[PDB]
Amino acid sequence: DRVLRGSRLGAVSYETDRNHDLAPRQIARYRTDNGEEFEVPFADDAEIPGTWLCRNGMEGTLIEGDLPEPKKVKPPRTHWDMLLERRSIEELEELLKERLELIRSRRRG
Amino acid sequence: GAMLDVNFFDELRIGLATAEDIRQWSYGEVKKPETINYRTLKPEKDGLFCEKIFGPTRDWECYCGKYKRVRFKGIICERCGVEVTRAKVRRERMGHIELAAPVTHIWYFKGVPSRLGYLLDLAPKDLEKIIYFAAYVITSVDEEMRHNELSTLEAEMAVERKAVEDQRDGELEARAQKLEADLAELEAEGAKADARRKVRDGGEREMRQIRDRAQRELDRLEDIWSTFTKLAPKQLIVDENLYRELVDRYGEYFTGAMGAESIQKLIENFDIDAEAESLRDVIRNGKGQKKLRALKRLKVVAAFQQSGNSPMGMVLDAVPVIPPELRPMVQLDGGRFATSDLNDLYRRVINRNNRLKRLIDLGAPEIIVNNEKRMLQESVDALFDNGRRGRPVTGPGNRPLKSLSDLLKGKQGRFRQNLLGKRVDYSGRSVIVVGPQLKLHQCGLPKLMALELFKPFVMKRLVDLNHAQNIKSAKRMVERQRPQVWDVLEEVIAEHPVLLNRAPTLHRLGIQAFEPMLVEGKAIQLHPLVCEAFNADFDGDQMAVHLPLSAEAQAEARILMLSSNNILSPASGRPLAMPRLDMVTGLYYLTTEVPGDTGEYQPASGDHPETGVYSSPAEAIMAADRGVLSVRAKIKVRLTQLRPPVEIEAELFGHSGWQPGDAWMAETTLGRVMFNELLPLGYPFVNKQMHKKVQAAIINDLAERYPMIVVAQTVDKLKDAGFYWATRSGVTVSMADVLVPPRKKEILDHYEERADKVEKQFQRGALNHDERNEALVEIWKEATDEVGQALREHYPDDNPIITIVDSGATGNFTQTRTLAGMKGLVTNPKGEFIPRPVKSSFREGLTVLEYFINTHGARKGLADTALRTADSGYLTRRLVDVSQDVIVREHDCQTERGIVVELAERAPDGTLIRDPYIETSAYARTLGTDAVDEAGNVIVERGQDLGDPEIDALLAAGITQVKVRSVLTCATSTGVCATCYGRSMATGKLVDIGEAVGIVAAQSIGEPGTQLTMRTDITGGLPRVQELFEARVPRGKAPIADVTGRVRLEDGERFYKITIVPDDGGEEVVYDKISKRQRLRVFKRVLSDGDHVEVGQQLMEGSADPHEVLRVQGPREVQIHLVREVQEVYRAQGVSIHDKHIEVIVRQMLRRVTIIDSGSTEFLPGSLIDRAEFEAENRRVVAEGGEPAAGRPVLMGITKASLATDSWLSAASFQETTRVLTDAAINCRSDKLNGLKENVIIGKLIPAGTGINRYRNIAVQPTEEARAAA
Ligand SMILES: [Mg+2]
Ligand SMILES: [Zn+2]
Ligand SMILES: [Zn+2]
Repeated sequence: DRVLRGSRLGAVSYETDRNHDLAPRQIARYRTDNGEEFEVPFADDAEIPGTWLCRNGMEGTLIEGDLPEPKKVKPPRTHWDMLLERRSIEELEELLKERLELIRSRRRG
Repeated sequence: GAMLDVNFFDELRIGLATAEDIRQWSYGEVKKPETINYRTLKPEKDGLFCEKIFGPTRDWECYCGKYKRVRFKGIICERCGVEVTRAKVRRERMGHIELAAPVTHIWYFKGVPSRLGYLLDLAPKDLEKIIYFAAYVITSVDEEMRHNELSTLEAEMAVERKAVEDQRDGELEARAQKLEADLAELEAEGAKADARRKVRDGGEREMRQIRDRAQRELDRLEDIWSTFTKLAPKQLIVDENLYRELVDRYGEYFTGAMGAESIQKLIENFDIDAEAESLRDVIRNGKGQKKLRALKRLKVVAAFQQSGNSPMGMVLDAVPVIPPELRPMVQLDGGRFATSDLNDLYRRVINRNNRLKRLIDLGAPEIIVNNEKRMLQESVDALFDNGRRGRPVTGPGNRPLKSLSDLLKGKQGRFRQNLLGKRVDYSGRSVIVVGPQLKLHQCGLPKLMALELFKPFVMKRLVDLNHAQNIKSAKRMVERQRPQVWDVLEEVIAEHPVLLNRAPTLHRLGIQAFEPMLVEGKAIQLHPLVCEAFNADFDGDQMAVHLPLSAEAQAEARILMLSSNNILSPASGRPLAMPRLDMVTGLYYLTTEVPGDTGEYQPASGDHPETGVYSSPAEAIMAADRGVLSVRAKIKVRLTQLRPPVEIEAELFGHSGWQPGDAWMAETTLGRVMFNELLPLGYPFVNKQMHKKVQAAIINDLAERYPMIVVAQTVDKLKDAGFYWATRSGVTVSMADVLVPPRKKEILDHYEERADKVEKQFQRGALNHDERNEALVEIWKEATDEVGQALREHYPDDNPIITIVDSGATGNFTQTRTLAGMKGLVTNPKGEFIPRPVKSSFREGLTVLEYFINTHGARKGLADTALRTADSGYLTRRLVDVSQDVIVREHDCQTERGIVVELAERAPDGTLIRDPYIETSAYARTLGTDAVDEAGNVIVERGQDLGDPEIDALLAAGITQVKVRSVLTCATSTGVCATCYGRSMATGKLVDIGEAVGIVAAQSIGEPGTQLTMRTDITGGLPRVQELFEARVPRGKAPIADVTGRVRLEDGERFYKITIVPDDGGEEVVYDKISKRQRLRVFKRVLSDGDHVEVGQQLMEGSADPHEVLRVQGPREVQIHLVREVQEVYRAQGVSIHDKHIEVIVRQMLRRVTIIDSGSTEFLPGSLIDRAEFEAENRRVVAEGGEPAAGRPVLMGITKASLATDSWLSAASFQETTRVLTDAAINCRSDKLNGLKENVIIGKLIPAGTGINRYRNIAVQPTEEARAAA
């Protein structure tokens, strides 16, 4: 009545699992913020980046102090800055001093 | 060590998850709700199909495509992120979700009883408000700082209330001054004062509401101070505005939170030991509802106490992710994509979690944040068990989404739906035909099936003969079916046993192994004897063939399940390879004797000799091949190669007649000599007429005294001679061979006058309708039996129909009575009789109305047969699930207890009439003690098998009561010892030390369903057996006695009321509501007034519940009742089950003992425990002082007893798989893998039969005297 066909997106090879003449491997070590080593077996002919994602949840950096670069991180959209893009310093400071005078006359009496 | 998964298991232990264990399992953190790309059809990054987490999608293929070689292995690629390995790791690589805020489980909250609520002592509905964010709950509150701030802030509170009262009296004075102004500005004008009193009343009402609102806020001040003085942990605070009041005034000196993290804080600051000691003190000292509640909590409290496991498992911080191969993202040819519905739930949880993380880094009001937390918690609950609380999440077509738990729950989970059965390879099936030239161990096989079956074997062989140099050439040669494959196929197929099976497979003989042999044709030939065991007709029934592969499996199918080694049914020990209908007719015609036949011996002398004698059966055969002799005359042969019967041989040779040699005379027929040569050489001469009972006795005695191969060759020669004389016998059915009785009209007129008189008397109104129908029923039953008597009188003996009936081939006499005579009475759709009735026979042909009446009963029988089939299958399932653990373990239990056996009770005149129930009660059971006749010597010692000669010796010695050793009294731990169970009837010798007697017992009990007719308001059929093993209170509750002595038979109005005179001097036993739907008990005659009763004599006539008879006569006489009660039902249909098969079931019912005194031993009253644990309970804790533990015997039904098992993996297969797991998870209940149900699931060897360690570590080596010959 209803017989179909189908396959998952992937092909299957047929090799032999030899365990001696493998590719030469360098073992690299990374580290997260919370002291979590994650041993990464690379190739021996392989560039080692300073940072690498781990199962710990974050991009764990290298265990070396060779590449400590923290530079390119900033919040591009702060409410203060997008306030500054539409409101001027004297207008904002006038509003601030008016509300300060109001709360001085309210709390003081 | 469940990492590399070695093939050596000892225990399977289920525990409880932790966040650390989950993040240790996981291979990453999924954080995007993306599965595939819409165009390139490749998996995404950090999604549900993230290759970096769940491995690659092709074999040693990294994602960019650089490393594609097997020389690379286990090497992570910095460009694409993945590690090079096989694509099989997508089956078992785990991921986890990271959660921003904690969320609790759904199993530990919603499944009643709420385990978290029992642990923390809250109401479950009042815990729902905490975990679904609708009520505030205080975590902890200080006491010393609160203690000094009691005084200081009560001074502050009084000062604030004083300022509040100053405001109140100022407002009251201002409103009173306005009221006096209203007085002055109304009184100054002289007018109608009614409107002038209205402003005064308005001012008074304004003063009233001012002071009332002031009193209300004063009450608010009193309430916040009172609740601050009442500040304790585990306090619900509704009205979060009032909670905000508590925050702004008395927000210090306490800590509160709200939700799953509040529950987490609560459990973290919760030491269980103090509450454990408090609950211990409460249950030791107090009593009542509070003690019952403390016990019900103390179960899980003491479980956490004995556990090293944390109680932190209810909350959760990291949901694990199932690997993507179990939730396949398949696509079809044609761009259609299919998922398995968990991806939607996972995507939903991912969306909610990401949105909450975005809101919590943004900074948002608590309404938004807590609404997001609530929908996240609901999403997690919908993932774990969709449909428990609230409403199930559905999708397209509104079907609810199948959650994780519905892959285990119900009949579509991985506990039933893949554990009923699975389809196999190397199989096949076809229709079956009769193969009456085959030997017993052979079976046919069509070549177009066997070529497909044995395809790899024939590929190997015809490569080894170089007909095809490579495997692909061999495959194409087999597909094109070149003629060399048959000559290869015979050599590859010889001595290679295959299996056969016919669905449905009722009992153990349903699967038998046969040596194949090639048959040109298309249908499986079959030996005609084994159709009795397979229950196979030839109306088109289909059998299925399997094929064993390994050397072990071929050894099992050659030695165990071979068809020639299964002759005796294990249920009763009667043979099942006995010749059936056709050959039985043949042997009956062969061995009957006819007086007056041709060439008979007569001693007529004085003129000529006898002319009947013959020198040898060879001469007799020559004469019968001429025209002179018939087969069934009476002659006097001189046999030489047949051993004479015991009396004649004792007369002539005394004892030394070695019948190979000598010669003797015998006045038999020819046919009995010809049949008697088929039997073996040592067997004594028979000289009877071979009715079917006689053939059963012969084959039973033969199988007792001789090996199975001799029995097999004997029964095959019996089949051959039976068919050859069946076709000579001239059994035909013709309408001249169906004679009507010549007295039927006279009989029917004589009964018709009585029927007409009864109808006339109802016509005059002399009686009622049911009396009319009852009288007519009795008249026509008498008429039917009269015409049956007349028919049997009229029919001659040599008629074909009465020959077929009388031989025991098939049928009974009632079918001949309907075929000629009268049909009798036909029932109704409800089941009552029709008082018409039928007065015609099928030879004379019915008429239209009678055929219409007959149709009711025909259709009713047709439907109810299938109904009874389904119910018998259900009963077999329950019995198998109860007794699937009783297997033979030791060889000698070494006890002295045992049951007794009635065994041919003494006559009042004084003689040993043999009791009719011996083969099902006394045969094949070892003797517990010896038997000694009249204090003389012993006759049969302990340990004898108790067969027929021992039975005859005990009967001749004149004894009745022996004390057999049996199961029920077996003293081993688990399973029974071999020497108790007695002779296994399938072998005829003692059982081995691995036999699965429980499954043999269950199949032998449940197989003779579909032949249990009930009757024509007390159950008497198959459901009577069903309520017996369930042990429920029966409908026809006839009570039993409680003390002996005389009794007061006594009846009131329309229902009886009988009291019992006690002889113990106690209170007089009174039975009250004896309804008139029953009759009085008949014993020894009717129950008399003043008659002497026993302590357990049944009062009324009917059935007694076994719980009552357990309470009175104790644990022994229940089994003696329960065996005899069930066995009576099978005797009503002429079906024999040996009582040791029922003895295993009744042993399993009485395993448990209830608890009434927990005392000082650890227990709960009203709970059930095993006796063997309870034995060691009061052998360990009673050392250094005995401790109170009172136990009573309880009898439980089979469904109740199977459910209270111990191996949790087996217990999950029945019902409440969510519930069965979720409490074994708390107790850390490690399984043992000792039954037979669990080892099937996890695919290891079963621990019964060839699975035990006695029979699996056998070392095989040549002997050294034959080593040197090599
Ligand atoms: Mg059939
Ligand atoms: Zn790559
Ligand atoms: Zn025993």
